[PDB]
Amino acid sequence: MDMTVKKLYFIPAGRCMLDHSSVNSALTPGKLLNLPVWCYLLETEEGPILVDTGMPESAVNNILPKMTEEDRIVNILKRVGYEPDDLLYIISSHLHFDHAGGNGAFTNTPIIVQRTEYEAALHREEYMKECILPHLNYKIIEGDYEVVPGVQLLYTPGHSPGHQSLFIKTEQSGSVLLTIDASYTKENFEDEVPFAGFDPELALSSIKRLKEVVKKEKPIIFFGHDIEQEKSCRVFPEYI
Ligand SMILES: [Zn+2]
Ligand SMILES: [Zn+2]
Repeated sequence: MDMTVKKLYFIPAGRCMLDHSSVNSALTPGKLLNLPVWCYLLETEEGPILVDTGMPESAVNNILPKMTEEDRIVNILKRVGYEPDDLLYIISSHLHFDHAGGNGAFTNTPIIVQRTEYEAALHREEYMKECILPHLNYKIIEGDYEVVPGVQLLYTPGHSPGHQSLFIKTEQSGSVLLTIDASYTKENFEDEVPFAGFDPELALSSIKRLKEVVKKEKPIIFFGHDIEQEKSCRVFPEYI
């Protein structure tokens, strides 16, 4: 039997303001939403694994990032009690600025990223250099992938060219699906309400596949940028 994740920690990593049409493509532009940015820390038998790394330090006190010094991944690292080199793996759901802005902090740890995301970040205009530094220890994968027992990546392209979501089994909670940006909000997922993405058609098929996973596994699901779900989540220092 595969080991489960001992602890899954949800870690607030600042906020980002967007037009409300980002979460529902049918909404009339001109109203702001202030969305939560997340990273997640997984304590496993082989060691700690970090999913996403927050926003670039250039966003501190500066799409409108709402980021303070506290939200920098290394200050997050300080609060969880780890140095960058303690991490077994970094997992990048994708290389958008609110998910990979802290990547440069990890220069030894393998950073798991989808080939289509990595290759897109080398060429596409929307990618900030902070998110695609050339000499990090990239572990480039393609498609679904087991990172360690209890931690699996589901390839969910659409929102970005190589976006990936997480399927985890934890000791306390059992099966957990972290959609990340494969669905910002519950309704993007359940009701297939269209939202901001590189390839909405592909995003929809990725949602459909996640639905097949949900039918089989009946996991608890946590969405990428959901202000309604946000405050009822147990967050660091609590875990699930
Ligand atoms: Zn994104
Ligand atoms: Zn995002």
